[PDB]
Amino acid sequence: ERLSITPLGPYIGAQISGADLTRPLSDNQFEQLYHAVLRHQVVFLRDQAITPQQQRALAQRFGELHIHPVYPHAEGVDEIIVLDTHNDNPPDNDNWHTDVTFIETPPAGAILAAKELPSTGGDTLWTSGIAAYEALSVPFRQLLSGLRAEHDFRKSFPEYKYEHQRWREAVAKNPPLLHPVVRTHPVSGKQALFVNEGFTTRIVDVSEKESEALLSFLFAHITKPEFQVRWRWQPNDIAIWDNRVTQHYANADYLPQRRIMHRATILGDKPFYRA
Amino acid sequence: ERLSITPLGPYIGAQISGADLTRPLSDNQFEQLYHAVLRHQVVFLRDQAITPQQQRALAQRFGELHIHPVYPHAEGVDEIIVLDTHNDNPPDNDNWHTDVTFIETPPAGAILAAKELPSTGGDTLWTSGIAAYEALSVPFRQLLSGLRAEHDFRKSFPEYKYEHQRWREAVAKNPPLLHPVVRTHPVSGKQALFVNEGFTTRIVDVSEKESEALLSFLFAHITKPEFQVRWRWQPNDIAIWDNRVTQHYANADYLPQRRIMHRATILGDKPFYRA
Amino acid sequence: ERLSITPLGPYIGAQISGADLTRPLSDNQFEQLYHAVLRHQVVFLRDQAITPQQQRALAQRFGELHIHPVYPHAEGVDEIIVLDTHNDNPPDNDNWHTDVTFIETPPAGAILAAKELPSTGGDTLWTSGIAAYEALSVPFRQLLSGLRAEHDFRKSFPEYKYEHQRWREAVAKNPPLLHPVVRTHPVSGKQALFVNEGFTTRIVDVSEKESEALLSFLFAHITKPEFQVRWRWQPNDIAIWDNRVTQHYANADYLPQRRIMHRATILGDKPFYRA
Amino acid sequence: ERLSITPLGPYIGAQISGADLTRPLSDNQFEQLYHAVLRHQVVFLRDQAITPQQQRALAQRFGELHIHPVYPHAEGVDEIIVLDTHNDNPPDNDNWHTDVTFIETPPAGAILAAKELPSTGGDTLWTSGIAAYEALSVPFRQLLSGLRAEHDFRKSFPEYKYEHQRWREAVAKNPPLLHPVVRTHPVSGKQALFVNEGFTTRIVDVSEKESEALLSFLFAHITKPEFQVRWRWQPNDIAIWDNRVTQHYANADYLPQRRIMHRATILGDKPFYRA
Ligand SMILES: O=C(O)CCC(=O)C(=O)O
Ligand SMILES: O=C(O)CCC(=O)C(=O)O
Ligand SMILES: O=C(O)CCC(=O)C(=O)O
Ligand SMILES: O=C(O)CCC(=O)C(=O)O
Ligand SMILES: [Fe+3]
Ligand SMILES: [Fe+3]
Ligand SMILES: [Fe+3]
Ligand SMILES: [Fe+3]
Repeated sequence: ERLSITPLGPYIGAQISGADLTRPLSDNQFEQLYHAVLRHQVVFLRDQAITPQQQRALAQRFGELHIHPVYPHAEGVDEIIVLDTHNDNPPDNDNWHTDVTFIETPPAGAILAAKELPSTGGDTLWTSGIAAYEALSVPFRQLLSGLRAEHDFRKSFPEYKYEHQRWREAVAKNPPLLHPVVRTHPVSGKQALFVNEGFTTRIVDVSEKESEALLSFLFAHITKPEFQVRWRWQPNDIAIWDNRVTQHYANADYLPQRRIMHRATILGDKPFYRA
Repeated sequence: ERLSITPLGPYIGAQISGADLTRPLSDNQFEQLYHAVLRHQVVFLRDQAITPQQQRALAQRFGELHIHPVYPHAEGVDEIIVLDTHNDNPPDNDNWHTDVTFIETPPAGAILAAKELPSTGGDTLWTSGIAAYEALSVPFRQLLSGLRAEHDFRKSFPEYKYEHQRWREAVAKNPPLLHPVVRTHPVSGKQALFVNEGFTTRIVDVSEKESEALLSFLFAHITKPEFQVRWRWQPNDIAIWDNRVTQHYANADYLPQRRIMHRATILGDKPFYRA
Repeated sequence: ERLSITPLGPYIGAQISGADLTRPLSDNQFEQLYHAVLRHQVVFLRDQAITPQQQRALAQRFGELHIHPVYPHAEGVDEIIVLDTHNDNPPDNDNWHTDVTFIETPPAGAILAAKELPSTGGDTLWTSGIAAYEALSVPFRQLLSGLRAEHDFRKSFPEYKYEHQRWREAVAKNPPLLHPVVRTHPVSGKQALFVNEGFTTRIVDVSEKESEALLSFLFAHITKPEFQVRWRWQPNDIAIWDNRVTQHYANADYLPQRRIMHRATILGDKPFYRA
Repeated sequence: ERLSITPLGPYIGAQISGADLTRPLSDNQFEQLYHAVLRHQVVFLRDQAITPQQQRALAQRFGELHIHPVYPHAEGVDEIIVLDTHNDNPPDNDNWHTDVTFIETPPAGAILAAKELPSTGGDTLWTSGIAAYEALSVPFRQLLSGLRAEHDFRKSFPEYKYEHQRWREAVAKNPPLLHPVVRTHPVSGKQALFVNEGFTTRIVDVSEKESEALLSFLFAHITKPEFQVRWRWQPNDIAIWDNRVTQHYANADYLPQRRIMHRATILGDKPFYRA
């Protein structure tokens, strides 16, 4: 059956209702949804009181999962990450990032389930790498197309906040590596900016002051409201996004209330650039 | 009768339904609403198919109106400003500003009516001057409390875009003047940042490079998502805000579709700072 | 006879003694000097108690002169500009600029004569556009090579500081125009950065935030000490420079003492870029 | 006998001749010199073909010496540091720093001896913390007076450039610590800026974006030419400076030529602020 899809902007975002998440999706609906997650870069679904297991299953429909090397997992589902924030574990996601770009093959998508929410706050926003690229002048597209930038797990997971033995672990297992500044989408083939303030440390193909100037420019550029969507969470909301051409930011303005979110993280392939 | 008020965040924003705008508000509802516009800094109401006259009336319940010296007005209601954007008149409000801070006595509030909308886009966001102030470190509050900054109608209404005779008019009638960087709310008495990128040119109480550094800092600070609310417009939506402790930004991402918004602008008193 | 030429750095600057400025230079010495002004971008000569007339003559050996539309001239020599600074006329040259880049055909050189000096201070420095270009990464050279930037006499000669009738004059006679960001030297053929904070307002071939980011980068880059020379003035010192591949800055740290400098300004041809 | 002292600017720098460094200084000359190093913040002496031992002796006249935990020392004089730069050891001092501010009690002075020089280049400049402070607007002086900033040996001696065992050594022995942003001179009692890009990581008494904005401002401010002096080195030149109210920068523009400089480093007391 036809899914109802309501775009939330000209670029990024859409809201859908057609699924009973509780129930496996009919091949047919899965490819309406799959295609919606690509056309819009994020999609929101409401009233989906799923379990971790059921969430992991739906993620798998997209591809193999990735296990976070730091974050805690659900009960007996190590593929679904638990984000339980509160005073004893303050939220660290109020910063524009793309998930896990510190691995060779950063995730193609993730599925967020709103399990337990505070009165208000906790909004999460997404910014389009496609729309930001399209917003660059040609000479800037030509400048950035082909540069490579270093991503460092350590920039968003510093030593001092950690255990220190299990942190070192994840470090030696995740050294800084390079991804293209401008990423060509493996499916749509659309060009998109692919740096993120959370993990991108420097554009290695220019001088240091040069990199510094380009990144300050870029870490502000992706911040333009036109490039975004903002979601006001509600319990059992589901969020699904294309992590290869977006960044997102999760507001830290609800403490000391508690907030619980489950995430399924889907492995992607190796980001590249083509002309 | 009790108005239903739903907060959209811990700081700024709320949505209300209780009014039949078509109809004058009962003293009682007007002061629930009035108080809502103060507690939250912006409030949104839906399904309010009012006319310009009816909008002007509701504005008057708040205070005397101000007439814009540039923008066109409605039919036979010069107090309600018309914003009809499209290819022949591209939108100029995609920039964080506070309305009319280029006058001695910048408006205390405005009422926006969504008359004609495009498929999507056109979102308008608001940022809290109160929340941004509270987010500054003490030494920064002490640094900014007491400084004065110059506001220049010309910064957001440059000559080249204009008529040139009626532009000069509005210029000689609106010279650059000073307002406090930190404004004390005339009613709540709450402290709030009061510079805006649209009209603030320089903090006159420091050196030039100093002002420049503080403003770059401030024009980015107020941009923090936690300080904001974002509204996805729908026809006959009404927006009402406290223009003395907020800024707002209206997305330019709908051309060549047309978009029509009516505004009532309410005169405020003279901004001040107190400790 | 052979001129003694002492380089003051690997890039920019040199000091020479061989001339009796009082006396016209022998074709032969003029082309040692001419070539020195090109190899080094600035050259300094000491103990040259020349007159305005004698200075104008030497300038002419380089080419036609240009008359400044604002600055006062010498006695009966309108080609030599007088810079008499003091409390009643505070110095405005403490800012990195290239002289008269607000005309189509900005000067190829200038000759500065130190007529009357204060106890200390008043140092003037020069920065190499060649060395700064060579310091850019390749992708940056490729980005900047071919862009054009607007120069505006008004940016360094604002209305408020002025007469207002003779200022308007010079404005209508000198509208903003474009020069290449990277200039190819008409003689050496060397590539050099060619923006200057004094007159460059925006790089017109990119977006506004983009231009803004590149110029902030560039207005700081040319500031790197390696790219420069600093001259501690002495009475009857002569300074001669290649204004097409340098910028300079004159310290404002001698008031209320008086300081008098004479300048001859030599017209250049039209700046271009080639590969 | 009276030393000849020639100021090189209104603020910072002076050149002196009166000493036969080879020979111990007469109490009387030492206090002319001592006082010159304080009035001017740096002093330069030429034609002083001293040995390391003789240099260490002169340093001692100022106070106890400090031994660098990284840099190599002279023959049998561990108090005098050797800076032998060339292709196999490229220069790392082309960056504005104050020496050893990563210890509780950063040096009050240092004495630099130019042992072996390249054809040109290698200029070293000094910037006045006093003049930079005096250049801040009052509200900025009030903002910065009393803040504290963290200094980190690691910022200018990163792991990757190192041995790694002797580097760790110097790290565990030199953890990040705090100094006042505005330092009161222990003798003159003059107020001076006391952050340096080489070691200052963050102003701990404000927010992170705030610190970041103040430091970007400060790391550029101290760069104003008026605040400085630039020395063109000559063999057997001696440089002596007050490391508690200055920063300096040593040009990296002479490779592959070799350059040898000896330094004596004098321990200071604990920096403080007073009003
Ligand atoms: O907590 C949220 O709303 C999103 C957190 C986040 O960035 C993530 O799960 O990747
Ligand atoms: O058009 C909008 O959505 C708001 C425009 C604006 O800034 C205003 O009416 O003040
Ligand atoms: O006064 C000086 O030392 C130089 C002033 C200047 O910029 C000029 O004459 O072009
Ligand atoms: O090598 C120089 O000229 C100075 C190097 C430096 O910063 C130092 O010795 O402290
Ligand atoms: Fe995330
Ligand atoms: Fe507005
Ligand atoms: Fe000049
Ligand atoms: Fe040093």
